[PDB]
Amino acid sequence: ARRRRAEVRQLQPDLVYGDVLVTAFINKIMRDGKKNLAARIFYDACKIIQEKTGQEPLKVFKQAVENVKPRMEVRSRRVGGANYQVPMEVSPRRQQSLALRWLVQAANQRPERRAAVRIAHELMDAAEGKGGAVKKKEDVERMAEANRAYAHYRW
Amino acid sequence: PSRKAKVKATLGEFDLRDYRNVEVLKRFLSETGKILPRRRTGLSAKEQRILAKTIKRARILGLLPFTEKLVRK
Amino acid sequence: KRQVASGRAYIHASYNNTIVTITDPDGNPITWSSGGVIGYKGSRKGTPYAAQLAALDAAKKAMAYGMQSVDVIVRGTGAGREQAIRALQASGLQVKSIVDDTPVPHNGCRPKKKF
RNA sequence: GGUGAAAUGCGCAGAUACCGGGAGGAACGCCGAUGGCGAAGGCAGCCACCUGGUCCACCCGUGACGCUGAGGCGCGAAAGCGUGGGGAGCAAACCGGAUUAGAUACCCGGGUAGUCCACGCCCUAAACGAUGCGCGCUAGGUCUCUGGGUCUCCUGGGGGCCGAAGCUAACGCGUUAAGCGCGCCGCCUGGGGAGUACGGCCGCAAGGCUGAAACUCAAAGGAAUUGACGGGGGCCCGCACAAGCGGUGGA
Ligand SMILES: [Mg+2]
Ligand SMILES: [Mg+2]
Ligand SMILES: [Mg+2]
Ligand SMILES: [Mg+2]
Ligand SMILES: [Mg+2]
Ligand SMILES: [Mg+2]
Ligand SMILES: [Mg+2]
Ligand SMILES: [Mg+2]
Ligand SMILES: [Mg+2]
Ligand SMILES: [Mg+2]
Ligand SMILES: [Mg+2]
Ligand SMILES: [Mg+2]
Ligand SMILES: [Mg+2]
Ligand SMILES: [Mg+2]
Ligand SMILES: [Mg+2]
Ligand SMILES: [Mg+2]
Ligand SMILES: [Mg+2]
Ligand SMILES: [Mg+2]
Repeated sequence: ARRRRAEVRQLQPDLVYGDVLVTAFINKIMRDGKKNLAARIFYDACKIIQEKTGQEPLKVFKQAVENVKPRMEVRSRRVGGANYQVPMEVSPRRQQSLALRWLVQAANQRPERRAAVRIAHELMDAAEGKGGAVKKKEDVERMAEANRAYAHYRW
Repeated sequence: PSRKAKVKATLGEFDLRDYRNVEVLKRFLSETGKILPRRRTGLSAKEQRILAKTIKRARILGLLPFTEKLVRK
Repeated sequence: KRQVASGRAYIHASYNNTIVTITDPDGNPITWSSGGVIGYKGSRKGTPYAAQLAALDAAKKAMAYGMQSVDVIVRGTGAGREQAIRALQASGLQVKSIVDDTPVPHNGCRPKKKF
């Protein structure tokens, strides 16, 4: 930007369930546009989750997101002679990305052999409080606090 | 605008040379013992060159304070 | 040691540090603390989060002697000057009155080069 | 404590911060103003005393007594010397620490001279409005300090800003003249060499005053214009950076 803020990309609401969040996740799985893969990657994680902890797979998603959504972050900056890592609060949408971003990024860092599997587990494991998902969330609220020493240079 | 009220109107008449008139000469200091900036007082070009060697008089005779400390108020 | 109801809070805010010595209605050093006692080593010490910290660890040694009320005094304009002032209303201590009394010549000593 | 960050430094013989008392030196916060005064350097905490200049009023007095001044005489910031006091704080030289390629510096922690008083020297300055000194004449407008009056306004003396006429290379001056004229003074006469040398003169000394030439160069300069440029600012834009996706660099 430098002429105004972007309007943010108005996605197709999910074809099956209907959540616009479900969309952005599927794309956020997807690599190289190969979207009919990541749709299956998703809709097999709902076969596993509806059948391993028998409730609504959709509800766990909503929760597996709230639980990785950070609330403070290090919006770094500089004075004139050296630069300070700096605490900053977070936007509504900025959550929703880093949420899904990290949910994936963990699932690939998971050790299992299968695709929709390392989503299924890192979807329960997110909506518990463990797994690599939430670890990082609580890690840049931890570098929000163990670095609170300069919350006067915050913007 | 600092448009409260200058101390020239908030009084009947008086003399600028009667050092111990301390009822009046308290309203020509601040929340420090500092002689009020000519804009606050509203005194003439003569007048606050007089009221200058006045509260410098009525200080040595203890009556009017040299400085204060500060009320957060 | 002893117990004291009313006591008065001294705050000395420099730039390389911020110092809180708390006392009794005379001015007698009950407990004192600055940022450099909290664990801060160099330029670390002057931060407004150090001033918030001294006015904790000093106000904590002072409830140790059962502190009830405080009046505050502050000496200077310095980093996190009022950040400690707040750090005392926020520690669990009635803040009576709050006063500033900065060393103010009437022009006696030629300051160093570095004015 | 100190800095960009840090160490020299001070503190477990008790520092800092903190209360009460005490000594000692140096300056004078707010009023302090684009304000005052003075010939100039220069002068502000408060009191009295010994004094200088100056403006306003009534136009009462002598009756041209007036202007300027070569040389002479006196005053002259700061540092600097001399004898004797004084020494808090600041602080050349100097002692350390840090930065940097190196740092005899910029930054930090100490430090003698010295700044302070005296009494005699020194007598220079970007001593500057860079405009020597008096008088007469030439639209005004606002502001500000200070006087007098029949104080809605009139009229004296100051300090500022904008502008007539006119001057000026241009900038800018502009009834505080760099405008229009009279008197007298000192001063200039191309840049470098050079504020040196020679000589005299002054001072205890550091040095000052007066002040050249040989030779060498076609310049040295003054304002002003369009640009370029800044570790100068003000305001916009590019996937320029950030927010995101994927790679090279390795194989
Ligand atoms: Mg004392
Ligand atoms: Mg002068
Ligand atoms: Mg007559
Ligand atoms: Mg006659
Ligand atoms: Mg003469
Ligand atoms: Mg001298
Ligand atoms: Mg001596
Ligand atoms: Mg030094
Ligand atoms: Mg001497
Ligand atoms: Mg002398
Ligand atoms: Mg002299
Ligand atoms: Mg000379
Ligand atoms: Mg002259
Ligand atoms: Mg005038
Ligand atoms: Mg003209
Ligand atoms: Mg003009
Ligand atoms: Mg020649
Ligand atoms: Mg990028």
